[PDB]
Amino acid sequence: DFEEIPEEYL
Amino acid sequence: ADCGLRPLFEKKSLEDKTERELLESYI
Amino acid sequence: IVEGSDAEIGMSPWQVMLFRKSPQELLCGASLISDRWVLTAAHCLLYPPWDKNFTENDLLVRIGKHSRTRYERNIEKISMLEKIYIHPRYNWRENLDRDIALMKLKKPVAFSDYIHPVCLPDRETAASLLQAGYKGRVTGWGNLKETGQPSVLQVVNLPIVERPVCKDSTRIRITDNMFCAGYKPDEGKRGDACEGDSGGPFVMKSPFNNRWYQMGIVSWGEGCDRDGKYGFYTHVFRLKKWIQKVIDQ
Ligand SMILES: N=C(N)c1ccc(CNC(=O)[C@@H]2CCN2C(=O)[C@H](NCC(N)=O)C2CCCCC2)cc1
Ligand SMILES: *[C@@H]1O[C@H](CO)[C@@H](O[C@@H]2O[C@H](CO)[C@@H](O)[C@H](O)[C@H]2NC(C)=O)[C@H](O)[C@H]1NC(C)=O
Ligand code: NA
Ligand code: NA
Repeated sequence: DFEEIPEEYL
Repeated sequence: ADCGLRPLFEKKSLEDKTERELLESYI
Repeated sequence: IVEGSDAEIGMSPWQVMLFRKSPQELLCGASLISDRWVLTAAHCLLYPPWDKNFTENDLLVRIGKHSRTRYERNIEKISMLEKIYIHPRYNWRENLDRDIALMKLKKPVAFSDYIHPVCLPDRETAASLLQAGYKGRVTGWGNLKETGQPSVLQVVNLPIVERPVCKDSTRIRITDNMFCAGYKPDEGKRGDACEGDSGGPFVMKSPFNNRWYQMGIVSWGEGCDRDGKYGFYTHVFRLKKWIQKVIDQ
């Protein structure tokens, strides 16, 4: 249920 | 340093809704 | 947090979320102590009874958050860990004695309206504030109940409880490196930290200089918000010499 985080943070 | 002083509260002289409860407990 | 309230925006700018990369989930709370150092509970990173043994590369620190689940674009800052430091005498076998850990950030975090470090107490701030009846504040994205999850950061104010009362509430041996907080059944008011709140800060606002100090770290309890039971916290000032040593490097 956690929104995806920008790819830049691995 | 500027530790423990909140930009949206102490830095603006604004109080949050319950901090007075903490102060009132420091008898 | 059980029996708390939604935090106000920027109310706890030192609040840190410890986030597991895979699967994407809340690991623990934590706190920002400088632009490069994050403070948490050792059991958030190392807990052999539950096969917990996280390394630097397994997690991320999310700073400046309010919403538990959403990616707070232009508000939160996500950082990677350079190094984890667990207290060398952390007692995970028995009672979580010295439940404390430091995490060095790869890059310094930039301060903002939502991101700001909390103070660490000196001997006098500790002596003057750590008194039975004096209230502190606990924050976190943990369970709303013992047996669901909040949408936003939760807050609860809780009084420090007398050492004999803490000791008499449990079968677990209590040390000088811990203190307990919470209301008695007679007091009326309720509240407690719970699973997912671990590692988070127990803070107090100094009436002398109006700055917030981190006096405790959410450590353990037996259930959440049970009558006659109290939440236990790592006593930060008692372990400050270890903190200073690791930061001084
Ligand atoms: N009510 C609180 N204030 C509270 C309760 C739990 C937590 C989360 N912390 C943990 O789960 C850590 C790792 C082991 N542990 C526990 O709390 C154990 N209880 C586990 C439990 N579910 O009660 C606790 C049992 C007594 C001996 C020490 C360990 C944080 C705050
Ligand atoms: C937790 O995990 C670490 C690995 O991240 C274990 O550390 C290893 O320990 C052995 C001996 O016990 C050393 O020879 C290795 O070089 C270690 N590796 C690192 C990266 O430190 C550790 O033993 C695990 N369990 C506990 C209970 O701490
Ligand atoms: Na006892
Ligand atoms: Na209780």
